[PDB]
Amino acid sequence: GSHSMRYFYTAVSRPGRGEPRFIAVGYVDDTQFVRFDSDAASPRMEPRAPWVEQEGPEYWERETRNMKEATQNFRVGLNTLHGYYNQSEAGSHTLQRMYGCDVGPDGRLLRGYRQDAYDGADYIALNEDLRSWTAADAAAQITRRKREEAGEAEQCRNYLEGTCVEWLLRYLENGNETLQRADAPKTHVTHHPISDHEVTLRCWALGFYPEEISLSWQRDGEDVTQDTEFVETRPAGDRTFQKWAAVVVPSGEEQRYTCHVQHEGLAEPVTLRW
Amino acid sequence: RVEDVTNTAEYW
Amino acid sequence: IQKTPQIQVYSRHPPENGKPNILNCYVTQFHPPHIEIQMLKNGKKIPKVEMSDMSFSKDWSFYILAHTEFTPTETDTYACRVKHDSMAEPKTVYWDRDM
Repeated sequence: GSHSMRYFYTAVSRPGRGEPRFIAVGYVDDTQFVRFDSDAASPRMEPRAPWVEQEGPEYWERETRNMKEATQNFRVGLNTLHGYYNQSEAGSHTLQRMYGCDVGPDGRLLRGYRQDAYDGADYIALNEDLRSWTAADAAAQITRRKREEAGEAEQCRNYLEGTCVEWLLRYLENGNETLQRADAPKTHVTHHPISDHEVTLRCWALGFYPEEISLSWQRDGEDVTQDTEFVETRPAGDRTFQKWAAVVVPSGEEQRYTCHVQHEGLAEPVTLRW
Repeated sequence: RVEDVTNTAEYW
Repeated sequence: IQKTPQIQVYSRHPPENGKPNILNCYVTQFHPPHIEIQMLKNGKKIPKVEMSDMSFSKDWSFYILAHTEFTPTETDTYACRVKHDSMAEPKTVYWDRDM
C-alpha cells in the first residue's frame, strides 16, 4: 500500500588519522538494498538485496560516482562547520543526512525529506513544501543563506518529486515478490516459573516483515499494558524482525491471560493462551 | 537512486 | 551529547541444543558512532564476528547488528561486550535462552 525510499549518509572525522570516513545505506521500506563505505579497499556502491543486482553497469557506475562526490561534499561540510563553531582541532565530529520520499497506494508523492544533523542534532532541513529551509541555529543560517543564493532547494525538489518517486516505484515492481508481500509473524507463548507463586508468561512474534507490529497482554479479556514488559523490535538478521512481550502472573492463574497480535501479514488479529 | 550532489560543496 | 548504547543479545532462530544457529548482538541508541563490540563464548573472544553497516534512527542516534554462528548447548555461555565513550566501563550482556 504505502511505501518509502530512504538514504542515510554519515561522515565521521578522525583528526590525525586522515580524512573523514563517509558511509551510506539505502532502504525501500524496511529492506536495505544498497551500501557504500569510503574506507573500502575499492569504494563502490554495493547491492544488499537481490532485486537491485540486476541493475546494469551504468547504474552502479553512476551511484558510485555520486557516492564519491557526496563523500567529498561532506568532508567540506565537516571542515566548514568546524569553522563556524570554532571547535577544537582534536575532537571527532559527525555530519548526517537522511532523505527520501513516501508514496501513497496510488503511487503519487505523499511527501519528501532532506534533513541534516551535526554532531547528532538537527542542523538544517528542507521544509515540507520543499521550497524553504529550517535552520536550527546561527551557524546553520549561514549554510541556509548559501543554499538559498544557489537556489539548491529547486534541485532537491526535482529529485524528490521526480527521480526519487520514479525509482521507488521501479524497485517496488522489480522486488514485488518480497517487498509487496508481508510476512506474518510466527507466534508462541513460553512459560517461566519465578517462584512457587509467580510465573512469567512471554509472548513471542518471530520472522515478521515489515517491522511494524502490535503486541499486548490481556487478563480476563481486558488490557494490562501497565505491568507489561516489552523489548524493542529487533532484526533477526535475515531481513525479518522479532519482538516479545511478557507479564508476571499468579501461579494457577495462567489461564486468565491472552496474548494479542496484529500485523499486516495476518488477515485478522491473533490470540494465544498458555 | 541517490541524489546527485556534484559541485555544491561551497553550499555548506 | 553522548548517548549510552542499548544492548540486546538473542538468537536468530528458537534455540535447540546441538543445532547450529546464529547469535545476534543488536546495539542501538548511541552517539558518537565509534563503538567496540565483541562477542564471547565462555568468556573467550569469538574470532569471526560479522557486523552490519552502521545506520541511524529518526533521532539521529546510531545502531548496529553484530552476529556470529553458534551452537547452543546446556553448558556453554555466550555474551556480548560493548565499549563506548558514554560508559565508564565496558558493558557485558549475557545471552539468555528465554529472551
